Parts: sequence; C-alpha cells; structure tokens
Amino acid sequence: MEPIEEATKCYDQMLIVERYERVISYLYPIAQSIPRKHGVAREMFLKCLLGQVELFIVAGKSNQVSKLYAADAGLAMLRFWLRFLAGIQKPHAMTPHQVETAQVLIAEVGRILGSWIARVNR
Amino acid sequence: CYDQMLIVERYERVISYLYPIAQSIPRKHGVAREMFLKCLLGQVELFIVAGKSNQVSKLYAADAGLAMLRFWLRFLAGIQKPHAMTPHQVETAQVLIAEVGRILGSWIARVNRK
Amino acid sequence: DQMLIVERYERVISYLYPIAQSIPRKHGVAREMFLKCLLGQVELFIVAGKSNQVSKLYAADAGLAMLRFWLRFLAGIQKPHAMTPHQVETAQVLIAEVGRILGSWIARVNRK
Amino acid sequence: DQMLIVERYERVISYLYPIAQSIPRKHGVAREMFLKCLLGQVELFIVAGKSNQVSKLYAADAGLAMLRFWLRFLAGIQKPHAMTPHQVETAQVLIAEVGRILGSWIARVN
Amino acid sequence: QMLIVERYERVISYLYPIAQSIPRKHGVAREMFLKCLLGQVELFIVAGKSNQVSKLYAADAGLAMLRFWLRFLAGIQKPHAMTPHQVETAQVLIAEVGRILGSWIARVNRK
Amino acid sequence: MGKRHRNLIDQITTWENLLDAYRKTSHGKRRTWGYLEFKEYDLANLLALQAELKAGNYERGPYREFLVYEPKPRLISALEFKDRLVQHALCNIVAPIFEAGLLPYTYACRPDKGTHAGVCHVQAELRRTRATHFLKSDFSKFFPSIDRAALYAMIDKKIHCAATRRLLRVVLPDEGVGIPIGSLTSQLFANVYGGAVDRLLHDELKQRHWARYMDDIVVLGDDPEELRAVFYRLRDFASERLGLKISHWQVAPVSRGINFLGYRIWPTHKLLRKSSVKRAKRKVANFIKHGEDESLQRFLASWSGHAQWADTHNLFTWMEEQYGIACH
RNA sequence: UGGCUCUGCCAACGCUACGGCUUGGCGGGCUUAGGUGGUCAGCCGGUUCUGUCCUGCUUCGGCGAAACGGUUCGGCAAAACGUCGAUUACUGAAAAUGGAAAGGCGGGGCCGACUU
RNA sequence: GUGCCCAUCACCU
RNA sequence: GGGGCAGGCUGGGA
Repeated sequence: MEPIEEATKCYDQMLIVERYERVISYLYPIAQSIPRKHGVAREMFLKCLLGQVELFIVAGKSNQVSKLYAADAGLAMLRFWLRFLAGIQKPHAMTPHQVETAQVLIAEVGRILGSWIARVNR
Repeated sequence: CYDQMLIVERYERVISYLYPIAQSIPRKHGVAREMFLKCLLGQVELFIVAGKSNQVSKLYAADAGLAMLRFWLRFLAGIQKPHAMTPHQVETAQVLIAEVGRILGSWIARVNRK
Repeated sequence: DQMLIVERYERVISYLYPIAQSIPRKHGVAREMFLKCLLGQVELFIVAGKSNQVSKLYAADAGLAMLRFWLRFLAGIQKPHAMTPHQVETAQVLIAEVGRILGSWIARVNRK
Repeated sequence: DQMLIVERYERVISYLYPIAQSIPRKHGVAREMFLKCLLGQVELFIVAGKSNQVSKLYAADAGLAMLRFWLRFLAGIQKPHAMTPHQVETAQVLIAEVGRILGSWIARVN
Repeated sequence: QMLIVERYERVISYLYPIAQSIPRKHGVAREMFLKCLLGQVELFIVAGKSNQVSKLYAADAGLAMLRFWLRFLAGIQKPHAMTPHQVETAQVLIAEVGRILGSWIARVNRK
Repeated sequence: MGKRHRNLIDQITTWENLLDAYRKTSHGKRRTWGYLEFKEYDLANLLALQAELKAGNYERGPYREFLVYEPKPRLISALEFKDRLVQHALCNIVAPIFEAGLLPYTYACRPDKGTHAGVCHVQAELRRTRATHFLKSDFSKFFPSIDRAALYAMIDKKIHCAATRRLLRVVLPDEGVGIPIGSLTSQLFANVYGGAVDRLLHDELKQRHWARYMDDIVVLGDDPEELRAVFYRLRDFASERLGLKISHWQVAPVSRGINFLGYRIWPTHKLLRKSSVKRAKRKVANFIKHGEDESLQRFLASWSGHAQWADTHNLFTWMEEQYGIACH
C-alpha cells in the first residue's frame, strides 16, 4: 500500500508533532475549561498551544534552523502559558498537577526539540 | 504553472470538503476552528506563493501547510468536547489532501530535477 | 504607481466588500477571513509602495492571487454561493486591473 | 523620536477610537481591522523608535498610509455609514500631523 | 536574563486582571492589550534564545507598547478606565522589567 | 461459533476492525518512523490498505532482518507498519478463532493468559495434585523450525475462508520451515503450532497437569518415569509430526524447581531466573555507569512488580549494597 | 468558548450622513483507548567461595534423592465453550467463502463451601 | 521486531 | 568426598 508519502519526511518533525499532540491532547481540554472571562487568554493560549504544531511542522519542512528555534521559542511560550494559567489566571485554569502533568509532556517535546536542534546544528 | 493551477484546483476539493466541516465546528472549539480555517483556506496562499516563485523551500512550506492541515484533521477528530470532524470526515479529507500532497510531491521533484 | 495601485484596489474593495457583507451569518468566519484578505490586501500594496524592494511586491501579488481564490471560494466552495459568477467576472476584471499595475510595478522594479 | 510621534498619534487614536467604535457591527471586520490598524500603529511607531532600521519607519509609514486607507474606506463603506467625511477630514488632519513627523523622521534618518 | 520573564510575570499578574476586565465595549483594545501583555513573554523568550539586540529592542518596544496601553486604557473613560493608580502601579512593574531589559541590552551591546 | 469460519476477510478488512488493527499496530510504536510516516495519512492509508486486502492485492513488505542477540542470537525480522497493521488485522479475527481452541493450559500470546498466569498455573498445579516430579521441555529453534506447511494444516483447519487463507499465505507463505520470529501472525501460528503438542499432552497421553508457554512445556506428574514416557511420546510426535527438535528437556523431581518463564517455580516458593536478575542488575549498573539514576526509579518500580511475585530480596539488598539507594 | 455582520425594548460614554450607529442593560432567537517502562517466548558458560540440604534403591542397567495469591476448597461437568467428529454427513452438477449432528475427549466451564 | 502478562504515567466514567 | 538447591563472583554473547 506504501503509506502516502508527504514530501520532506522529517522524523524529528513527525516525532515532535506526535509527541506534541499529546501536549495538545492534554492542554486543549483544560484550555477549553478556562471560563467565559479569560477567553482572550484562552484564545491566545489556544493559538500558542494549537499553533505550536505549525511551528514544528514548518520547522520540519525547512532546511532552516531558524524555524527550529522558533519552535523552541513557542514551546518556551507554551511553558509560560502553563505558569500563566496556573499562577496568574483567577479561578485556576490549570491546577498545579495539570501544570505538573503538562510540564512533563512539554518537557518530552522539549527533549525531542533540543535533540532536533542539536542534530541540525551539527 | 501547470502544477500550481493543478495543485490549487485539487486543493479546492479539500476546501470544498473541509470548509463545511470547518464551518460546523462549534464555537466552543472556536479558536481551533478559526485556526483550522486559516490553515485550510490559508494553504492556497502557500501554493500560490510556491507557484509565484521557483524556490523549492516555498513548495516545502506548502507541504508543511498540508501536514498542518493533516494535523487539524487529527486534532479535530480528537476533540471530544462538543465535537468536530467525525472519523469518516478525517478519512475522506486525508484522501483529498493526499492527492494535493501527490501533486505537490511531483511538483517538488520537478523543481529538484531542475 | 504606489497610490495608483491602491486607488484601483479600492474599486475591488468597493465592489467585493458589499459582496463580503452579503455572506450570511453562517459563513461569518469565512467572511471575516475573506474581508481580512480583501481589506488587508491594501496594506500589502501600501507596504510595497513604501519599501520598494520586490519582496513585498510579490507578497502583494500573492495576496491578489489569494483574493482571486476567494472569488472562486465564495462562488464555488461556499456552498450557498455568496458570490455570483458575474460578480466573479467583474471583480476578476477589477483585480485584473490592479494586477496589471502590479505586473508593471514588478517589471519596473526588476527591470534594473 | 518615538515619543513625539506616539504622543501625536495618541491624538489620532483619541479621535478615531470613539469613531472606530461607532463603526456598526455590520461593518465589524472592517471595524475590528480599523481598530487594530488604529491601535497597533502605536506599535509600528514604538518599534521604529525603540529600534532603528528605516524599514520600521517605512512600516510605520505604511501603517499610517493604511490608517488613511481605512478613513477613505470607512467613509462611504456602505449603507451602514462608519465614518463621516468630516470625521475622515478631521482624522486625516491628525494623521497628516503624525505623517509630517514621520516624514521628517524618515528624512532625518536618511 | 530570564529574571526578566519572572519579573514580567508580575506585570502580567498585575496587568492581566485589569485586562480580563476591559469590557466587550473596548474588546479590540483588550484583545490587543492582552496580546501585547501576554505576548511580551514571547518577545523576551525569543530574546533570551536569540541573544540578539534586535530581539531585545523588540522586547523593549513591546514594553514601550505596554506603556502605551497603560496610557490608552487610562483615557478610555467610563467605569472601565484603568484607574490612574493602576497606570502608576503598573508602570512601576513595567519599569522593573524595563530596568532589567536596559541592563540586558547594555550587556549585549557592551559585549 | 460452530466450526467453519468461511468469511473472515470480510471482517479482517472491515473499517471498524482495521481501525482496531491500526490502534493495535500503533500501540507503543508511536515514536517510530513506521507509525509517524503512516500516521500522517492514517485513515487514507487504512483505506488503501483495506482496498489492498479486500481486493486481494496486499503484498507483505519485505522483512528487514536484523539479528537481535540479547538473550541469544535470534534472527528477528521486523515488518513495516503497513505490514504489522495487516498482521494485526488478521490476528484480530484469526487469532481468537485459534486461541479459542488452544487448551486452557497454553499461556502464551493469548488474552488474560500470560507469563504470570503460566507461572501461577505451574505452581498452582504443583500445589494441587501435589506433583512429585515434572517434565520441562523446550523446542530447539521453535519459530525457525515451525514447518510452515504442517502449520498450514492447522491454520487451514480453522480458517476455511479462501481469502483469509490467502492473506495468511501472504503474511506467512505455506512453504518451508521458518516462521519469522518478530511477527504477531507468528506468535499466534507458533502458539497454534505448539498447540499441537498441547493436544498431544492433553487429548492424547491424557496429561492434565501441564503448561505450555509457546515452546516451553511443563508437565507435572508423579512418576519421573511416566513423565519421561510422556516426553518421549511428546518428542517423537513433535519431531515426526511438527519437525520441532527438542533443545533442552528434563524430567526432574519437583525440588529442582520448574524453570518456567523467568520464575524458578517450586510448589511452595517461586524465585526468579538468575538470568533476569543478572540482566536487570547489569542493566541498572550500565544505566548507572552511563548516567541515568531517575529513569532507574521508573524501571525499579516496574521490575519491583515483576519481582513482587517472586520471593526476591536477592537483588534489592544487592543493589542497596552496591549503591546505597533506597529501592523498597 | 468574554459569541451573533441579531432582533424587540429602553437607556446614555459617545458618534452621527439626523436615518441611525455604537454601547449598556433588558427580553427573545442563533449559537475507554493512550503514553512510558518492564516481563517473557529468549542464552551459553566457568569457578570455587559459600549458605543449606541430599547422598538411597538396586534390576546392577540406571533411577534416583536435595505463608499465601481466590495459584482457594470441595460438588458438577447436563448445558455452553473447546476440540476431534468435519471444512464430514446432509442439500446441491459442484461445496460452491452452505452446512450439521449422534457421539468421544476435555476443563476453559458450571455448582456450591469458604474467602476474596 | 512480536505479542501476552505486569508496573507506572495520563485520563474521565 | 560426590550431588541437589540457593546466594554470590566472573568470562563470553550482549
């Protein structure tokens, strides 16, 4: 059947997105739980959470390491959003466990991204 | 420019299929919807810019957009709150995006083969 | 020129914006995206008139091509066709006029 | 300097933002886009002054020109009138003031 | 210098409750203020990674844009005005981040 | 059910079953190039795989044959995700119609029966019946001796579907000896194949106190002579019928421990195999002298579960004496 | 999802092209799999230091001998399940992607006891 | 590389 | 002394 082959098949991009889809699969439900108010913060968190996939994907389909650091900056920005939803949002948005849990998932994507950046930098 | 007109016409079928799905996504998944719509309708501009130039990097950014569109299918299938793309709709869309990926793949090879 | 291109694109907006405003509520998000492509393409022309590097001159051409896709989308893919094929003919001739200035503009900058 | 243009462009906002808010929801995208071009052109000036590239001052000039487009567009945007030609006239005067400062800024850099 | 972000997290901690309050009336300004406030982390984060003064001047411009937002939201009228206390007691928080940013920019400029 | 089974490629290629096969094939492989290249257009790849199966045009991708050498050199041949998916699609409809007939005392690659259910059955069936002796056998190269011809006399005594039989004969050609070890289809067929000696223990030979894990076969008894006769009968059968040579075998008294499935299993206690102990010991040690002492806690908690059944404390003390770290 | 390019009401920052718009209320309509491990199929040794057992029967060849998991204990094993019967009978040109059973063997299953 | 069983992690019934 | 089990302690294959 030879699976449909996209052009520019980057494992690091495929692996990092599959692993970052776990961050989304975890953070998106609790992004959606952020109440009516805090909706701009949720919209911006969701554009940082869901929009990080595009950062990874564009980084994979690129011979530019610049796209890979932009993916790292977005993952760093997603780590801020965890600090924001927990420690700045009013009701709570993200419980410290949900934070602790997401910080584990984002660290997995950060570990793949750091190896990805290192592999390309060499 | 045969491939650019062909790739868009074939991507129009992805939009023709996914836009009604993208319009049906409940407001709850509003950001995901608006981002999916900007990824669906915005992939045209990726193809347009790819044809407007000769840089294979622009055709790779078109591949990244198609990959991002395939993520959206996976993502909107996954979201269980309200709900969006049914698994059948991911199946049918991935078939349409595959033909868009097929033409883009032959397009990338044409440019890489001068 | 740089305002000559916008003055002609004003006619595209003056034509397409009432059509974009006719798109029903159901396709509000596509209308918002169409309107940000229609109204936002002025900025693409304007930013190309200031910094005359050909970079944003092709981005303005890509935006015009994206606006031509929106004509196809609004009257081809938008299932309640929110645009009539005639409107996709006069608006394409309005876009073709601003495309002619953009083409001559591309040539004038890439001449030397 | 970025502080002078922003202070003078704050007068454009102080005038246009109530006008921009008065744009009917019908013209909501045009309104929200005009408001993001009104507020948001501050950032163009600020980035141009908090740095120096001349491209940023062209980006600030492009934003000012985009704001002038919005006044011409919102003036007779459709039947739901957004901006009166006098409001356009009055705003264009304030934007001309910030356009003159931007032009002298561009000249002093060049 | 990622004390910048930790110190700016207090600016957000201060300037975010007053943005989740800007009513729908001033919604565009709120969405843009929140994208300027919460999006300034990205400016600092991209500057911490890049260690380029371009990405630091962008972070300085964002803080200046955040200072504009204080001056705009002050003169927004009605019960939804950012109270003049708040504009002062947030320019203090932004000045803290501005002083760390200034030492940042100087540290990079004077290598 | 009632014998036959003559329409299986309809179920094998159902989208609801291929989705199960897709899920099963991806389970744990979601960091591999196979899944990530497949996951891109997964339901479109499932559509061209369904229409390759349902149409009769599935050709199994070539085994990439490496030799893993870890416990002993084994020519482990891996398969593409598309091929591992088709095997999962087969072994979702074909497995439970073989694993149904497997006597209950086979504990390999079956739902609800495993490495542990075996060590508990040997030891339980050691306590009850009060077995005095036991026969433990093992088939030489089991997977590289399964006849792949007499096997397709058991896979063709239950499939009956002229199309599934051909999908099974594209996964595993019905030719010469050698079932690829490292395939889902293979564990089943090997379990099915080894199930022939189960029926020669349980049906013929009337041995009721036994246990087979794939190729390992424990047969508790009472005379070390009846168990030796049972083995001779078992070996003569598995050789003249199945072409499986017996590597090791022993009719020992229940005293020497039944080395079954990583547990030396007496009736009363049940330790671990020293190999598993030493492998984990050196693995913790290598991990130590490589630079990981936080994933070790994850492993230690894991291996503390595999060893909570065994009466261990013959490693946790050792490792507390080598490094001082608090295991338990 | 702080919606609605959506309406009625009433307001009043305001803006009005004087129509309204905006904005605020106020009704109403629209809006189980998973991940990561680990097991085990799946080693061969060598060596004594050890700890602890065992070292007999004998036919004379060899065979030997070294506190519970509900891993529970009874009762059943009719049924269902399994398997052989059987891709048999039987129908039909043909088993052709129809298809038994009498039985036989099981314990997988069942029944209670007690415990989980 | 394969599954079975198990442990943990995530997650709501 | 010889054997059985278990704990080590090491060679290889890793």
